[PDB]
Amino acid sequence: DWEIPDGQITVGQRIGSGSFGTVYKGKWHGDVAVKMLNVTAPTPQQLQAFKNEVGVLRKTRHVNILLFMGYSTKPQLAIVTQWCEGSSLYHHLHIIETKFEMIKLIDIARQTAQGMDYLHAKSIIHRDLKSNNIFLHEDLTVKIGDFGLATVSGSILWMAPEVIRMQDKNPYSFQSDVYAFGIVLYELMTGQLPYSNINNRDQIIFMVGRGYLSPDLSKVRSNCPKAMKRLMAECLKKKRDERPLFPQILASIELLARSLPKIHRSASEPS
Amino acid sequence: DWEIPDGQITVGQRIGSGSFGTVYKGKWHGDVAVKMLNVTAPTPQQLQAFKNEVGVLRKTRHVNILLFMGYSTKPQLAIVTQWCEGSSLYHHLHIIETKFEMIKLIDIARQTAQGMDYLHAKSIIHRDLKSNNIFLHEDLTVKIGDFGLATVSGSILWMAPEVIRMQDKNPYSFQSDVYAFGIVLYELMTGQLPYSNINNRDQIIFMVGRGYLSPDLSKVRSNCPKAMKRLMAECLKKKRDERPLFPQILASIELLARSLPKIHRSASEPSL
Amino acid sequence: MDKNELVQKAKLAEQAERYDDMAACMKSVTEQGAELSNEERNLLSVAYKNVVGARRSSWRVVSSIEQKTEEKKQQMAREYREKIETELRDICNDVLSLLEKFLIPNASQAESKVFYLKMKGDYYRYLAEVAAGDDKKGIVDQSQQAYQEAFEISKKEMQPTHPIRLGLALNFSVFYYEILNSPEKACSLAKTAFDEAIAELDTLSEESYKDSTLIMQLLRDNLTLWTS
Amino acid sequence: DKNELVQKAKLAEQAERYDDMAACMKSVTEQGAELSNEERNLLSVAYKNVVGARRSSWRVVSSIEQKTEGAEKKQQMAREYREKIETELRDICNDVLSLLEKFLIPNASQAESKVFYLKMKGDYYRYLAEVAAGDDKKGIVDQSQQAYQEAFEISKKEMQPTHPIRLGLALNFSVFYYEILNSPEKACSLAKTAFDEAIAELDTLSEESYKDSTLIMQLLRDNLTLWTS
Ligand SMILES: CN(C)CCOc1ccc(-c2nc(-c3ccc4c(c3)CC/C4=N/O)c(-c3ccncc3)[nH]2)cc1
Ligand SMILES: CN(C)CCOc1ccc(-c2nc(-c3ccc4c(c3)CC/C4=N/O)c(-c3ccncc3)[nH]2)cc1
Repeated sequence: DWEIPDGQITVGQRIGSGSFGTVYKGKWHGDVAVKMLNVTAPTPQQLQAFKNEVGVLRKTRHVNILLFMGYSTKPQLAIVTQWCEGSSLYHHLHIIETKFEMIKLIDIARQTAQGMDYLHAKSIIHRDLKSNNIFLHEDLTVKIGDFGLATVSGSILWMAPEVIRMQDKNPYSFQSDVYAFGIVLYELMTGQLPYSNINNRDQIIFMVGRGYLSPDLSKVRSNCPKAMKRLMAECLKKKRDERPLFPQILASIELLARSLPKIHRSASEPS
Repeated sequence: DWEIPDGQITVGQRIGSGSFGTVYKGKWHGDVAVKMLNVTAPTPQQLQAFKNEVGVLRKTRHVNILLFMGYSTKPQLAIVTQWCEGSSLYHHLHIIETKFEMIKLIDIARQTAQGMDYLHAKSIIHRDLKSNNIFLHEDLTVKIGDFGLATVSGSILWMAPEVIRMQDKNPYSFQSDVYAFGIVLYELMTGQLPYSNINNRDQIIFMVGRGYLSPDLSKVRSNCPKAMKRLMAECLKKKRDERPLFPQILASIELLARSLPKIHRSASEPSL
Repeated sequence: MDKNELVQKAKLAEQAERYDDMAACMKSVTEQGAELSNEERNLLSVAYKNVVGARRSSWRVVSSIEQKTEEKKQQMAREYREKIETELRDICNDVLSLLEKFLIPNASQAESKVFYLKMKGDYYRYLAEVAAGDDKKGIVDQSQQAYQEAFEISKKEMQPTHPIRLGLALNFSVFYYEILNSPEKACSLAKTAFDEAIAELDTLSEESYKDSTLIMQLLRDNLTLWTS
Repeated sequence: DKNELVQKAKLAEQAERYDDMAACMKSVTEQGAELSNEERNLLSVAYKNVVGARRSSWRVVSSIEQKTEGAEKKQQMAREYREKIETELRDICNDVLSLLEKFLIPNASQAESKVFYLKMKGDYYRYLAEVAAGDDKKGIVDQSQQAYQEAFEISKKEMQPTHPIRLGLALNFSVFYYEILNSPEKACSLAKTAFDEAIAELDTLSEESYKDSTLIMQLLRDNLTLWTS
């Protein structure tokens, strides 16, 4: 039972907006991050989504998954997690335009694939993978947060055509989760926002549904190994059943990590 | 429920022993740590302790607490937790005796004090504090393990005098961990094992158990601030009802952390 | 090997971490009578500071061993240590000699005058850090006005957000605590240098802010350690 | 004396003055007595550091010269400075090499001693091999491998395959083929196998040998990955 009593959590500087509200840098046994709706008289159906969010984050315990500390009822419906100091993957790639080494790119890709294997091993689907959701704790470890739309619309750049064409009431599938990882893989290696030469939204939503849209692999860095290119293509496939599950993607990346030239000059006697 | 189907939790290279089991470097959804006693058909009373250990770890959710991922019943009783890149602080002070930094020594001290403060909020008592439990995760973060003996005998250096006296069924208390933490703060600042003058066990229990022996702060290094030295004496008091609780400990450590000086005693360095 | 050609040779030595050859060439450049520009001033400062820095650190670690062993191990450390000052003294004497014949006498602009005087007083201070005995009193006496004369020149015709004046104040403060043992005076003048810096943030351009703020934090770092 | 020079060199190690350290240890070898393990290491580290600085100095200036084309005067001025580093690397390499050929190898008694100085002789020939050019370039490449082959043959017959000295010989020998002779297939062939037999006898590996070997073992694996790509 993680139902925290009222008055035990403070609120600091406003960090940003999450899934269904705003997140704050709280103070509860060290620096934490608390998400609240800051709206009085919560909507009756809004409580239904909030209780499931706590009821799904309570089943995740992994180094690569955001650590859920507790939730509050009064005076506000708030949920609090750990504080991953630093920034997010969105800030690193699209705000600051940071550059990482080839070993680092695989490290982020392997870890976010590592944690997602745990999520699908518990029959839990995240449904909102996106570079805003890849938090780099202490600049090394990667944590998967923002379980607002989890189960057991926001931006459309990171969803799937299988949830665009208005399918059965359960279009969110494991392969749909896999696709969002593939777009993230495009963001990592290419170092550019997908569809850079398109500057509208209404065209994007229809075009991906009919299968006429897919990220172009021309922006991929030349130093990227050919193994990722095959994996990227096999993960960006339009059809559902022809996309590999996370364990095979997870095992594919670990194979690539070993065969990577960490050092650029031949190593001599360490002495 | 946190039941894991058997077979997934592989077992790797042996590292050491735990409370009443042996730890391994396993593989279960990534690099993990698993501790098992490798004794098939276990005694029913050890299962109760094993069952109670999970009931306590399932109530801990913190950065400074070792992350409990799950527990395995078959083929052998075990729990699977996080794997800390590196070793315990004991290995950093008794195997390699790392020349630690004062600005880091306060930061590692503050993190530990923060860890037990969260534990005491949930009315959880560890009762097994020592330098072999301060897991330095890649030299930045600190986790607290060995929750087998804990609840909601020990090592002959890291107990308070009250529990050595063999008092009533619950001799450990909130302040008992504080003295154990104070013993920990002794090792960080001195860089040396406490009670190093006595090499025996029968003598040490009698002298410290009744209160005739207490650690001496002569070996603390010179550049240690006076404020930190006073705190060490304030937490190692003989009687439990006067030791400062963890909430006061955190504030005192953080108060001197802001005023803590840096290294390179003088600058005189333009970039040029 | 004219002025332009000799400057390039130092830059290659700078990139190759050949500080001895860097200082040897740069010493020749300033020994031709030409008026050094802004960039040659940095090359000369970098060349002679790095060579002293390695020797200063060698003495500092050696001195720690000598006084922490109490035969024959003490004399061998002393004999080795005595070799360190010898290398340190002539390299410091060389800079002091060259400053007073070619740089300072021809130093036209005051901002160039204060740099050399600031750089000049350091090498007395470096010798002061290791010279023991009656010579220590004399050597520190010559350094005091060099810091004082440089400080007052910047006090009038030079901005207090300028890195050199802020660097001089950082370099002027360290002298009292590390040699004269006067923390009360060192912190007092560090504060007014700090206070004069914080009051005119609305004047620096988009070029000199980086070096000024780097030195700015170094003043704070010493002040916190000094106030302990 | 003996102890005084050992202490003098050890004192110079903490002061980061390797030039004085190398000079002191040079006279220890000329004394004619056998060198124990702790003083053989001091010989290696003192001479490796002093030549390593020149190696980096030559490497950086050489890269500058090739990237500054178009102006012959800038290209011209880098050549004589490179030759200054070229010759300065030559005296220090010749100093140890002449010391090796006159006082170290002939006075060696143990088999492990002979291979250790043979590896150094090939190493200091390789350092000159990587920098020299012309007709004499292949000659010093030739003599370097003869020292290596003599060292490699002796190492296998006596020392265990988990011995760090043997690991260092194989690691240095593998780099010699790829970087100098440009034969990755032969370099990888020995590098690929040399990892395995040390793995094949990890049971007899001692705790003291666990620490130092794994740095060399991982470097061999690290080198293999670079050459594979
Ligand atoms: C839009 N404008 C504010 C620009 C800037 O945009 C944003 C900047 C930053 C963010 C941002 N959200 C989170 C975030 C996301 C999800 C959740 C939480 C925080 C607390 C619990 C939770 N449940 O979903 C964080 C963050 C988390 C952990 N450690 C550090 C930071 N950061 C969100 C938007
Ligand atoms: C030096 N002397 C004490 C000899 C002996 O040395 C040892 C050295 C190191 C260790 C050592 N025990 C753990 C340990 C302790 C408790 C628990 C686990 C591992 C997994 C489950 C658990 N519950 O408490 C670890 C470790 C933990 C996390 N990540 C990496 C390692 N390491 C045990 C003994």
